[PDB]
Amino acid sequence: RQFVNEWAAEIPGGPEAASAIAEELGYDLLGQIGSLENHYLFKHKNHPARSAASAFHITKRLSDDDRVIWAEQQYEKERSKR
Amino acid sequence: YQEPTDPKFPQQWYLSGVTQRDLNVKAAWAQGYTGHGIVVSILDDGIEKNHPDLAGNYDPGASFDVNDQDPDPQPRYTQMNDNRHGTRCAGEVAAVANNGVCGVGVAYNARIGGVRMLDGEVTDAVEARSLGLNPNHIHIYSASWGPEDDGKTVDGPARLAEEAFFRGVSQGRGGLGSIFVWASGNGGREHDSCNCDGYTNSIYTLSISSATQFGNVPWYSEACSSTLATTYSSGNQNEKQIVTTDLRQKCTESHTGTSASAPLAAGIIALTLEANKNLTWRDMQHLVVQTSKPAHLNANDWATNGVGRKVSHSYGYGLLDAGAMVALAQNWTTVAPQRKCIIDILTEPKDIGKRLEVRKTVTACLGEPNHITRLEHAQARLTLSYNRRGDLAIHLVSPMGTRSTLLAARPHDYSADGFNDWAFMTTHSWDEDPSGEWVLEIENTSEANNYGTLTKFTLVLYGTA
Ligand SMILES: [Ca+2]
Ligand SMILES: [Ca+2]
Ligand SMILES: [Ca+2]
Ligand code: NA
Ligand code: NA
Repeated sequence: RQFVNEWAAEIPGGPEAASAIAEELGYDLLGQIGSLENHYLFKHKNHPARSAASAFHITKRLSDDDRVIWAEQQYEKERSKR
Repeated sequence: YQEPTDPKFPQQWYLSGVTQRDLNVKAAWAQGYTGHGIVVSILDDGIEKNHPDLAGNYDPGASFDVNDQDPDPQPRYTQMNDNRHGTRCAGEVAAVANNGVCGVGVAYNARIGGVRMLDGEVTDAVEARSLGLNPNHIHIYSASWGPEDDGKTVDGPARLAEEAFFRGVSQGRGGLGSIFVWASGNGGREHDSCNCDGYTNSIYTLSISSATQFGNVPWYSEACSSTLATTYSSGNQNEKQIVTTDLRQKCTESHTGTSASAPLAAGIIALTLEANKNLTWRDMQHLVVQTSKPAHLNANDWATNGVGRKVSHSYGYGLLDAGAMVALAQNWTTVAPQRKCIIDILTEPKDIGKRLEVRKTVTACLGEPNHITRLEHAQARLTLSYNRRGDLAIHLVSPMGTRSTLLAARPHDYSADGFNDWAFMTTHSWDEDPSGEWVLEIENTSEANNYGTLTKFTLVLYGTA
């Protein structure tokens, strides 16, 4: 399993909060995730793009933030055509 | 009205046949429904938008490239034509009619788009962005893909995808709900069970299985209780296959698998939406249940449920019937708002051993706002430990006696991970009365000495009052 340096998070404060979170925690804000309002995708500025290891302490900092309902590190899923 | 003149239309046996072994689509066209005003999008490896049989119906408002982050879902051309799949699916839905090219789509006057999202790294975010694209413009999303069909895998939508599904059905289409059409899987050779696939197993997706031309269960077919209905696809080498648009502006007569069945269903559903544009996402599933035809499908497990409908784990409620779908839709009364009754069955963990039976009488949330007297979907959310998962078979019996196989033996699944609040879904008790005794059966189908414990059994009932 390959984890990627992308994190998703639900942020009720909206895009201004998402922007603050990105600069304070060391992310580039990529934007809202599709039509899910208050869900945003981030890319960490220093963490490697692909790794077999999860980045547990990065995730904890993001989800522990009082502006974040939840967060998860993205990873590459095995999906097949049928 | 004149039936299509396209050169390969006669070879589309599943659309028009002399022998009554078809999807009764002609009768829908003759009633005047061709998909006009309906927008469908194929979530796959891209769509050849300039294909001669797609260009006239192509809709950039229903398309996007999630893999490369651009608006153009054009497939990536390779020597081996790896990215032909979404173009083949798009043609089944909305290939242009009466233009001298290849054949026709089921909804040949619909607008068709593509989300390029499989030709790259697929993450939870990728899936959610695809499932939630332009949900007030796209009406129907067709997806053939899912977790590996190896017979070992248990996987479903993660949190973002799960949220996109729910926001889709609750807020999409101006509140009537996005219609997600899904293929049930190709793991038949591995004895895979499509209830172990959380995309097909979801209540938010209209899950479609396949039948061969001669009316049999294809080799690649997966059985499970979450499948809703069936459309034709490939089989043995004497049976014909699906005729559609192919990459590099070509025409194929060899599109196969359940990926060919789901787009045909999305087309039929597009015709049905044209017949009644106010149908909700649950309205559409009700229509499929009532109008699907078991008659021409051969199965070893046809069973009559509590409201008198035949249901199979290979076929759901049988073959889609487009003419009956559009006919029933026109004066259909929108169903009551969805209710959800959550019932905790266990007071303590139960040893499984060789066999476990859990019986429980329920009131289906009597005296509460989510009281249900007419069932739609039903789930058994199970949490259990076990040393050898694939040796388990799990059944759920409703008060009216309908036996749903939630999980069949999977000879290749040697996992010791058990199930972690995994929601096994059945459609087989649709419209039944939910109150009374439900029975859960868990058995070790093997002679080997296996062991485990069921720690949690949440019965979740969806429906109306
Ligand atoms: Ca592109
Ligand atoms: Ca054509
Ligand atoms: Ca499967
Ligand atoms: Na927090
Ligand atoms: Na489903």
